[PDB]
Amino acid sequence: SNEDLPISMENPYKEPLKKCILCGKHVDYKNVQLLSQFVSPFTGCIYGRHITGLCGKKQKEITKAIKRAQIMGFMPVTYKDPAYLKDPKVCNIRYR
Amino acid sequence: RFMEPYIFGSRLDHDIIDLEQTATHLQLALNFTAHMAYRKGIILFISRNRQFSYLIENMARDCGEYAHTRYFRGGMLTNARLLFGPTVRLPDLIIFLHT
Amino acid sequence: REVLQLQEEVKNFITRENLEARVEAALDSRKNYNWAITREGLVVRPQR
Amino acid sequence: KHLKFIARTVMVQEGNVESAYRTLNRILTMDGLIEDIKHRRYYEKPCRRRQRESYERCRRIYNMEMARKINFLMRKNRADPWQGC
Amino acid sequence: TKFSIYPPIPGEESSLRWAGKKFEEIPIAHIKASHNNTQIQVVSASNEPLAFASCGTEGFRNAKKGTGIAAQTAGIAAAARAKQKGVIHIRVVVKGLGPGRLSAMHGLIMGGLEVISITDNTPIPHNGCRPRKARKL
Amino acid sequence: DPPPSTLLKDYQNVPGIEKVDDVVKRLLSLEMANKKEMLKIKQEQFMKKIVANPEDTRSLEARIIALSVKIRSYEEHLEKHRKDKAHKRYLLMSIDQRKKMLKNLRNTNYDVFEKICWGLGIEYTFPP
Amino acid sequence: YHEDRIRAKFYSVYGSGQRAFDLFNPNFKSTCQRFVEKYTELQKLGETDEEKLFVETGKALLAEGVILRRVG
Amino acid sequence: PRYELALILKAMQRPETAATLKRTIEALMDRGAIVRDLENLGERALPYRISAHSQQHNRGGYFLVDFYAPTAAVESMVEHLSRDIDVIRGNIVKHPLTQELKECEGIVPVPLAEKLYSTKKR
RNA sequence: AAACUCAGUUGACACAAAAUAGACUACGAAAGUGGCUUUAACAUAUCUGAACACACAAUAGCUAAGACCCAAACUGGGAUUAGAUACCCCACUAUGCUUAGCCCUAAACCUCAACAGUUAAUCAACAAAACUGCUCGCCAGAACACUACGAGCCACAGCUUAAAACUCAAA
Ligand code: FES
Ligand SMILES: [K+]
Ligand SMILES: [Mg+2]
Ligand SMILES: [Mg+2]
Ligand SMILES: [Mg+2]
Ligand SMILES: [Mg+2]
Ligand SMILES: [Mg+2]
Ligand SMILES: [Mg+2]
Ligand SMILES: [Mg+2]
Ligand SMILES: [Mg+2]
Ligand SMILES: [Mg+2]
Ligand SMILES: [Mg+2]
Repeated sequence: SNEDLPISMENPYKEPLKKCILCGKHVDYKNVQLLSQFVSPFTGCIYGRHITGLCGKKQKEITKAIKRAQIMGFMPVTYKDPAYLKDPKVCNIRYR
Repeated sequence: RFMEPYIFGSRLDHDIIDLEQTATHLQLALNFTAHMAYRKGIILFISRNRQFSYLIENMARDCGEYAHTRYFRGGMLTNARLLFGPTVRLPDLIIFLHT
Repeated sequence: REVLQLQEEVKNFITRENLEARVEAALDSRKNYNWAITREGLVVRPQR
Repeated sequence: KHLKFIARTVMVQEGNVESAYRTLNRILTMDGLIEDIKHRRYYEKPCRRRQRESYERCRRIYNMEMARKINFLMRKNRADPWQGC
Repeated sequence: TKFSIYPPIPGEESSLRWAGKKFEEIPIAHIKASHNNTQIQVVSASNEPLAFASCGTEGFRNAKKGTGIAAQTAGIAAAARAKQKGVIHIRVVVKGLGPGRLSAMHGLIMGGLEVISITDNTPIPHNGCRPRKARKL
Repeated sequence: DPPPSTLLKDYQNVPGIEKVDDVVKRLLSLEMANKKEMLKIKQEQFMKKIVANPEDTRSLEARIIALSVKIRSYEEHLEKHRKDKAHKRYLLMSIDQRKKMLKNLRNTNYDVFEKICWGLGIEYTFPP
Repeated sequence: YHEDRIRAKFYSVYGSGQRAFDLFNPNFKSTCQRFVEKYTELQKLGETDEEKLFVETGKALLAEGVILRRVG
Repeated sequence: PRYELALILKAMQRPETAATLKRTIEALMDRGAIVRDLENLGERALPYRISAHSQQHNRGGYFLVDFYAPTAAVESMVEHLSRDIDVIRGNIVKHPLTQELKECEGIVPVPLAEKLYSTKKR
């Protein structure tokens, strides 16, 4: 027919999905620093995915790792380990 | 949905109107309008698009036909015998620049 | 490939022959599993 | 069994004790501790808790949708460019 | 540098001092603000009681105990007793959400004692004993 | 039960697996694996013992053998966990499904059905 | 179209570019359009590899006087 | 299968720590485990005051013992770890390296549920 | 008001319960299941299929033996009332827990049976858009009646099945 007819193919201009910061990286209960990056500095509460900006899979993995570390004596439960307060602030929380 | 047959395709989530079908439809519409005007019919342009309103009115006034771009009161056509008069002549053709 | 890599790894396993040496070597050395993540997805390792 | 004066502790800045107290209260509110403290005064039955949680989720979703709709339609709120037509 | 709301870490090289003392040495002021009472106890860094006061001790009775004025009076009395024992700077830890939760602090400030850190230790069972059934009226 | 020293099904055909170190053999044995590998080994043994073509896994015979292995596992589990009602239901449903499959096989292929019943020890009984 | 993949690669490597789009002109040719034309003609010459075609097109445009500022 | 034992030992001198680690690994091997590695996460203050065997501890030595052991042995090992006086805490887990890092395409943008109600005007 | 002479800081300390995560919507046949670890483990790819059996079935409850934080029918006070009950306050029990059996009921509800298929010319109304094919179960005015009788059941003031007569022109 005519070469100008549009061809059937997938989107080449499509942008890649916004991968979460922990995507492709193993989350371990022994990594107390990474787990502490997602807990409240004052109360030790586990932040929600609307704050951490993580996917469901990584949020569940982080939650399970935090619970395991807390019950196994690797991570404080009622607060954040003070040595990890200087870590980068990946959470979307503003206390002041 | 009913505009699907006239759409050539979608280009980056933007619909494109098939100008091949548009050519035939516009030919038919222009021929019908010309035949109606030739028969001394009454042509009423209608478009509630304010941006073009003035222009459309001018066009009507320049072509010896009638325009209605302002608010369409309830019953200008179904109740024209009461709104205008029992002997009023309804338009023989209505052209929508905006549907 | 998996079984050959396992063969290679078994040489480093802890047995009753080298139990004391491996225990002492572990006692001397330290392993760090902590590392932070940035808002850009870049891993920040800690300093010893 | 934890160390004291680390959790829920705010240092006062130049003696503005009122400001420090308000900051600590805001922290507790943001972390939801106040909600838990007040809701644990009396036992909320599981059916009531589920109904309340479902209502809260529905209200949050509806409020977000309404806010998004208002923000999207706010662009139209400019001055009329076709006055008289 | 700049101010940090986070308390200085025990066993750390913190330059901050209060009357020549470290944060771990500053005496503590516990304020239990129950729904109908406010009990204030000052202790040393080594949990040595120095001053104790409460709305009942101040003479307020029944509902008068559950008032901010009573909590402020108890705070003033406790602060006076602590000042008579040499206390100047205190770390305030408060539990409960009673009406005097803040008011007592004000009284504890009006007595001349300086609050250097406000701490919350409200008992929050993650899930423990089942609380009483909701009141019906 | 197959011997604990038996290699995993995924490693029996690996060349040179008989020349490896004793610790390597132990790591790849059924002893250092969980019960699923033992079930797979039992299923493979039953298939080689009974069915004509062990390659075919979608045949009725392979399905009956796998379901019989699962029933054996469920019975072993319920020997210890007597109050596990979920696995009691699973065992009963698997037994009913195996009865249906045996009925179909007996209606279709009778010599093979007899071989299945003999090898797996199933005593087919008509329903009341 | 077939040129859509080339356009996507060009926008990924270089972005929009200094040359703005004059959409009013029906015969306007953007930098991406010139890159696509060069890619097509070079492929018609006989070269088939995508990476080789891309790099040769970039070098040819740079020789022609095109400011192909790579973003990465 | 592959099990990682996280072991918090009572803070003590090097000879005592070596003896306790050797005893623990010996018990693991007696139960049939094959010890792949022994890592020392080091001595540090516990996140909370863990009390073990009528003794409160604030600091302890964190160690890891990766091994391959039969399933039926694991429970027994836990029991042994419940009776070792020098062990503040001991937890055996399925080794994290065994779990596969399944690829996550990303946070897919799933919108709100559509067509939840009829099309009649309301 | 009653009653406790106990209260507060610190320390030790459960067979109870399982913040935040969870703004997640997953697992299971349903009931249900949201602390941690480990083991075992989540039937069948050809569908349907119980007044006709097998196995389950929240809470409440029964039987026996334990556990005791808290909660709590009941009860005992305190107020209150003319007096008494309920609500409020305090103390406390069965009970909620564990073990071993029973009981087999729920607005056991997504109030929308299982499976397969369709989006083509919409549909009483409302609800969760409208249907087709196929199968099982069930319904035939209201009320009598989650009843009587018969039968079955570890059930003994119970559950399941389930009528009739009289009456009404409605429900
Ligand atoms: S964004 Fe990839 S796992 Fe969440
Ligand atoms: K919990
Ligand atoms: Mg069926
Ligand atoms: Mg049924
Ligand atoms: Mg029941
Ligand atoms: Mg019971
Ligand atoms: Mg009680
Ligand atoms: Mg329900
Ligand atoms: Mg059915
Ligand atoms: Mg009933
Ligand atoms: Mg009855
Ligand atoms: Mg009867």
